[PDB]
Amino acid sequence: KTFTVRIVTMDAEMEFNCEMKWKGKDLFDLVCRTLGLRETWFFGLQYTIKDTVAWLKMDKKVLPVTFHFLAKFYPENAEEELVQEITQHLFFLQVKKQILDEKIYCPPEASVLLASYAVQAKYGDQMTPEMWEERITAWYAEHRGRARDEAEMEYLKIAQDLEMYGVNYFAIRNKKGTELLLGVDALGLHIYDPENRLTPKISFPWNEIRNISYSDKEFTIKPLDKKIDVFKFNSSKLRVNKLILQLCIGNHDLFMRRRK
Amino acid sequence: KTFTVRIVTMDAEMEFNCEMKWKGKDLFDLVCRTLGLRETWFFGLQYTIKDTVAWLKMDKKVLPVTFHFLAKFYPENAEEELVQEITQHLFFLQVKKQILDEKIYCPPEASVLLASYAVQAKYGDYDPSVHQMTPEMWEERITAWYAEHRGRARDEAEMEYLKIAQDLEMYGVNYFAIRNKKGTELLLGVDALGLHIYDPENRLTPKISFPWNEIRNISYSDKEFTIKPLDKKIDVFKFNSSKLRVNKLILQLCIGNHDLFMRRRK
Repeated sequence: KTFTVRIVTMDAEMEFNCEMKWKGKDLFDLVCRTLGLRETWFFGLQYTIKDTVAWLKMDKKVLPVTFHFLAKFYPENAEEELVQEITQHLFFLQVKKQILDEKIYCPPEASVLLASYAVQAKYGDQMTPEMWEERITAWYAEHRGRARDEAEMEYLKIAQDLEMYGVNYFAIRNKKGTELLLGVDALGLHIYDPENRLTPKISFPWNEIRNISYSDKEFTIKPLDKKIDVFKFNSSKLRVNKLILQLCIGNHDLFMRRRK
Repeated sequence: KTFTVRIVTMDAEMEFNCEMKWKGKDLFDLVCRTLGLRETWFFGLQYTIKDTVAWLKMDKKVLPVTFHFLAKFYPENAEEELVQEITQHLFFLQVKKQILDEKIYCPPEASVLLASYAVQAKYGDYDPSVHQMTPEMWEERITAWYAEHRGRARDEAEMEYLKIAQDLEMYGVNYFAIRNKKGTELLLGVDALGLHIYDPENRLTPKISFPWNEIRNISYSDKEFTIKPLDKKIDVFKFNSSKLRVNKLILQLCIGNHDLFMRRRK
């Protein structure tokens, strides 16, 4: 009737009883409901095929099975978009790991400022009738509930202004065979020199892209403006190319919703 | 340092690395932060000594170690008090288990209503039925993504479940076997409203009720409890409980429920 699934969040190693005939969406929505999470479009269940990132399909049946509950997509504006504390918390921990691992470049002042908010996010600080009265008074102060962790939001507001924040990088080659990087993020598609992940050479905002097409390892970005040339590029791995397109669709659509 | 702690919820398991010198409050607040839970006063970390329910102390150091994250206290009004969905969800699962186990008596009509809301709470949330790339393919994959990714709705069916459940006489009552000074075998009910004395052959309607606002004090000394009412016309109620671990639990539930009762009356 059910089988055990290990779900790893940034917080904990969790275990769920997944029904035999359940699809990816049923397992995913169980995890979300467990964490009281409604802002679910950011998240997915990740695993690795060979050495590539893979995200669990929501329409396929799920079949110690292990997935990582992670953000696939990032907000453009953390304060406006992360309304629930759980979403703020999960983003905070994922972004902080990327800061500490130096996956996101961070300048010295931002480093010490982020570190200070992380410190604040880490730390929140017989019976006689007379004993009954003392135990009444003591209980009120001891049981008032957790305050919302505003430091986590202050952290994300600094982090989101970093050039490398929420950018997915992929090694690519243009039609001349020049090695470059592709950045897929909230704002659009970006082409980088391989030795500068901070400042793109070219940017294609999602509103300025007529279409993207993919055939036989070649991507084509068709801009909305006919004065701007089409950008064709190559990526060698097919499993990586499927991931790029997944991130293009999601980020495009979340971009459009943010513009009402 | 650290040691592994298993935290079992109502339908999931989570493992945490608990620091050696950490107190119960450190471990408890880590679990609450993991679930994004701020309405924490309802909850505790439960374990069992011999066959009795025990709750982990927040000032004592924590020392496969397993605790159950459960509600120790119940709201008087679920809709008003369970503002966060997580709190609603955790109460829904705990109360549903008590309904299905028949720990809370439920009449047949309420039971089939509860079962219908449980179906809707299970899937209605995200499923309204309740259980190469060409430029043209790019356009189709854009349009398909919007409908496929809408977010989870607040699981309102759970609140509807709790609103039916909270009107059941046995809901949120902690029962304890007790004897009065004449030696009559009776039950003590500890709940959000006060203390209740039951005939053992009727857990639904109490013989005597002492509302928390109408209790001057409670005292306990060596197996015997004393309820002193506020009104001097009402006699003091003395009763006996045989098990010492059960008596520590009774007093814990008396203090918490008394204090939550008073906060609700501002």
